[PDB]
Amino acid sequence: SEVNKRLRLHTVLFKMKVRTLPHKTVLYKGKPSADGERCEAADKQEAQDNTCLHLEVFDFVGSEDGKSSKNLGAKFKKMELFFEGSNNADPDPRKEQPRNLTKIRTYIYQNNFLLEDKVISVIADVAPNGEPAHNDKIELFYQHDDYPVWGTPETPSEKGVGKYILSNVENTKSNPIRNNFKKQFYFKNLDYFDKLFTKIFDYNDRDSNKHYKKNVEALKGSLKY
Amino acid sequence: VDELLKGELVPENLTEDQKKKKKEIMEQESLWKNPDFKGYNKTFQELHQLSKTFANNQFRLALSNYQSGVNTIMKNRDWVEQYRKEEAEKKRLDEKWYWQKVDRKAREERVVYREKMKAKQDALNYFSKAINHLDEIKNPDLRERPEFKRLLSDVYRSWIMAEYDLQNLPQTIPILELYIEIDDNEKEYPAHKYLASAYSFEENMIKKTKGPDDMLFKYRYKKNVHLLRATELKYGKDSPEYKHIVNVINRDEVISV
Amino acid sequence: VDELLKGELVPENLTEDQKKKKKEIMEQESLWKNPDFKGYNKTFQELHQLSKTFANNQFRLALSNYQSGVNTIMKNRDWVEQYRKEEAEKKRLDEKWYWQKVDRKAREERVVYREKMKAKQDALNYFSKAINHLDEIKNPDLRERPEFKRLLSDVYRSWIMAEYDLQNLPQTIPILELYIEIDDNEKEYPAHKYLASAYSFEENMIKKTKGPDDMLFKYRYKKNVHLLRATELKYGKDSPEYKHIVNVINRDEVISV
Repeated sequence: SEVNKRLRLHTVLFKMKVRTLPHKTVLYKGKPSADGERCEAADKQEAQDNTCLHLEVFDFVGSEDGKSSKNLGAKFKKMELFFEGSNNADPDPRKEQPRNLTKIRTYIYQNNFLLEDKVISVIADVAPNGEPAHNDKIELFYQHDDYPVWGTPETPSEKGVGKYILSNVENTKSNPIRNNFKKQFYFKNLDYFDKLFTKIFDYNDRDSNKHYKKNVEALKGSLKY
Repeated sequence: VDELLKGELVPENLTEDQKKKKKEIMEQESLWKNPDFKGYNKTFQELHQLSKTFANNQFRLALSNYQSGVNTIMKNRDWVEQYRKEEAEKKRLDEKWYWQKVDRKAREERVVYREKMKAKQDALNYFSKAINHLDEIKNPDLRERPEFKRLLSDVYRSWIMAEYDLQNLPQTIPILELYIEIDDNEKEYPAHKYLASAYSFEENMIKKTKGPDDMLFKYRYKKNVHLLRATELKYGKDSPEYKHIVNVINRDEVISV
Repeated sequence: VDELLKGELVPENLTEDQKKKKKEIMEQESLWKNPDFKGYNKTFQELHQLSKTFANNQFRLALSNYQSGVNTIMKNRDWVEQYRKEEAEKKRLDEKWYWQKVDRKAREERVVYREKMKAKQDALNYFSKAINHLDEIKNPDLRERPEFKRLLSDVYRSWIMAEYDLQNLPQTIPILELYIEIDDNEKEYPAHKYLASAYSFEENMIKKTKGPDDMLFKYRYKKNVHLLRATELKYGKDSPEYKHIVNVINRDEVISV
């Protein structure tokens, strides 16, 4: 797919301060927490100590029927990029070289208050770059109504329940779960956050040009007298 | 590679184990040969909807509706071209004032406009019937064949183009979305151009009638998504055209600081 | 220290004994799974409002409105700057008098003031929706978090600045008093500048309509209290500007000798 290679260019966000964010979008940077499960927001967002990106997009249940304000539930889909090694010495974020990805974590949350339905889906790919076919290194974790508890591995009796790897499921013509998973959700999910990451940087990069132009404009006010 | 040149969804007709199975089955039914029999239970007869012959047949019906609906548009262009050709060829012996031309020329346009809009609805019915033939096939094995992918794209392509002229923009949204989920159709800019207009059309309707902001953002978001996506697929990224669209979307959407 | 960095009120995921209690209750609801259940008595279901997930959704609902409402103010300023820029760039090929320029200048100031009052009302609608979402959270523990006090103050500040542009001074007094009681917001001088003006407006209306002097004394006193407080927080005590305000207040108030 070569998509995750293009995600390597998104390391410029570490040394660039984030001011322009789209509606219902949350982004910050920090250091990996214990066990490398998630990211912990650093107190300073410009230091080289940070090695991770956190990006969250949240929505509301009932926005498809105009009842978003009715408080029918909450949902959010967020993805993170894990980087290895320290940042470059210079603090300029314009010139940053592509860097490898430790792992790509996909988090899906969807809770319905009235139906008392809650779906939490976690997808982690510990081998983003290095091998085009790394199915066995893709961890899937499905939780439904707080069952099973976090960290419970898949059992042969309950297939698909709990944390497991992508290679467990079949790719038969009868139930091509794996092939559909790549075509239906995974390919579109990566591209959606790929464009969004570029969307955030270009917006904040543009504001750098304007403030240079704003100073030029106020200086021309002296030419009239 | 031409999928339509095949002329069939799949050519349906080896193993001695299978051949021996065929011989014993045909003789069981030959003893029960009752050509006038009609089963009281439809469940066993419904299994024929999964056969290759059934799918090889519904493909022809949709194709016939598609091919006939093509001729409606094709013949309409020939008529209009011949119509305006004859208007300038016949002598106008009673024409000596300037405003005579303006009214006569304007009369031709209303004649031509009636011809085109009549052709569209005449062609649209063939396209709509073609859709119902494709959606009733229940063989997922034969739904991924190249022939099915080509025709379902061509039927949807002509269906959306014809529906656009009748100002039925909101009805093209479900068909357009199903069109961009087949093969490399998502890489074509025209498919994303209509989505920009269609979602803009729905955006105005909620805006005009003063609906909830929730549906406004949904149509506004999908508008900007396929407006920028169509820009990428025509001029390329980081093009001067692409840069201007971002500024337009910049004021259009909502940002947080 | 960005309180709204994570975009949530309180983070959500320990004791093995507590982990055991959550196990048995979760298994109890497994037997009684009924998505179609609707309680006749809502008292039990209304206790869900105290849950952390309830406050997370309410906070992000109010946060969503704030981003949209603030965008209205920012987009309006962007267009006003753009509109003024375009006006000076277009060529006036039919203007050769000084009074013509003044009338043309008065046209733009009418258009700009027309758009601002339209923009403020659109923004004020969004900020009102954000306020209501914050007021339907009934957990005092979650009402003291840094995330909560950040958004409640930011919403009020953007709400009052939008309200004052629409000449609705008397509505700002109840909101201003609630703003100066959150964290160290009482230390800000701008929050006391609007209080000085709002109580001055009520001072005039009571005097103009020949109302009771009791409401006049109360509103006059509140004006002097916050007028002096605003100068103290900006120009500092025992400063020449502070000395000037003491002269006005002593002149304006009643002193018994």
